[PDB]
Amino acid sequence: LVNGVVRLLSKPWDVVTGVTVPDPQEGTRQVMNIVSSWLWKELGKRKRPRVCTKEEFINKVRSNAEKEWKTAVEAVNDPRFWALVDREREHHLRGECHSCVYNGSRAIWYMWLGARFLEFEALGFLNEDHWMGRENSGGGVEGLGLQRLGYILEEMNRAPGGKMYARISKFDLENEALITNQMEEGHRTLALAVIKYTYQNVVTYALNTFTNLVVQLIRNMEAEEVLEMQDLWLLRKPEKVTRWLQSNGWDRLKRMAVSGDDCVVKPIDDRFAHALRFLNDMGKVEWKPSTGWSNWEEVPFCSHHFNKLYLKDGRSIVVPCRHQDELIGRARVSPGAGWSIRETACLAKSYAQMWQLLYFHRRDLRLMANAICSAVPVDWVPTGRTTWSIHGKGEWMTTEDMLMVWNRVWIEENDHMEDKTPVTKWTDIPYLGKREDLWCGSLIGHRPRTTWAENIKDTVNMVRRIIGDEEKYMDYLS
Ligand SMILES: [Zn+2]
Ligand SMILES: [Zn+2]
Repeated sequence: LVNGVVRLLSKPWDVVTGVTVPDPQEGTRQVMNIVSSWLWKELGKRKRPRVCTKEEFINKVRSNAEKEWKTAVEAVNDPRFWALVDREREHHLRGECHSCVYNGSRAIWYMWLGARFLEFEALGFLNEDHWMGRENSGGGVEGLGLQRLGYILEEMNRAPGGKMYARISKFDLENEALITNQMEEGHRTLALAVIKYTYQNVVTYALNTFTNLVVQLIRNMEAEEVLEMQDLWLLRKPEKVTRWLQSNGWDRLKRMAVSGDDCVVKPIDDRFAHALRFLNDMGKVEWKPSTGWSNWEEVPFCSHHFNKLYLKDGRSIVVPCRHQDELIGRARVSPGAGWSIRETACLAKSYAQMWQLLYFHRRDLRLMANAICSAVPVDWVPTGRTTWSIHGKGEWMTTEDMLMVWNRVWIEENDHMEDKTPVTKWTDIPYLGKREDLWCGSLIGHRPRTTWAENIKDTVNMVRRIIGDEEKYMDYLS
């Protein structure tokens, strides 16, 4: 279950152990309904819901957007697959669900994938048309990779206010379903069926993001003393909620970064820290006040923090970072018991090229990545998965030169980089400050690491020996 290629090229980390509910009350529910209705209509000002098609689903399936992918392509080509979809949709239009599989017979597999299409048909517009994208939603970050999220926190840091602060009920589900009020009747019926029966047993990412935006809007309202204690059991003067949303809702949305259950909020002051009563009544929490962060570069978001670094020419980038033990520990884990050398080497290359794109600023990872890429045949294609995060978009899964990919991601298509001058040398690309690298787990200066770095070419040649000296290798170390 260990990746032997990564393990052999990371010997200093062999001794690193880090590597080796009651209902919300009536007033709370009315607040939730008011805020949810408001936000859905704001999100729908510039977008109209639509039914996604069989043809869109087929096009998506053919690009995986294991060997199950070949089975899925065969399924969507099968007329029997779509006849079964048509029959189950007949049930959905009556508010029932019968053949859908939510959690090995080919019939069971067809109806699991058919359930996925029915969800995509009814609710795929949320992702396909980027309803929770930051442009449309203020607080969402849908579509952004780890290479961009840090810029959002940097922008939020510029707003005045306090520090930065970092379980779906049936009532949350009812509020999510309010989007169906913007649909035609057929579409609304299809969406209500998918919402109800998926819950009863990615679209849930968009709906999770919506619910979290509502929750954070409510927390700000409590923090700013618009909502009072008695409003938990009976909302007095509900129009005050509408007035606050009108006056302040968009400003507060733009003070948020929300990705599913992950969120950062920049409130207008630090009353936010103890605004926990509606949060708790909604079952979303303990009464300890939240601890805020004064430094935006330390705020955790989507398992990372984000650091502003400068190229030699003075242009800045904002990079994702996490403790190095987590990155090396994951790369050393192989999920396949088959333990094929080629599949293992190709997965190691995937991790190395990920590090070159996103974690190049870690001294240990740039060296270890170049060692891995020098030890795996240059023609072998990266395979496997290196992260479960929706914000790791997989640009490293390629045989293209990673400096060209780096340039595309950080320069060419980076909207925060107006100067599009290409970077022609890896030596122009910065590391973290040494103290910051050390803070996040770097072994620089540790004698076993120095020895590993000094003899890394010997270790690379040993891996090549094991994989096969007649393969073709490139030298990324010199
Ligand atoms: Zn069904
Ligand atoms: Zn870090």
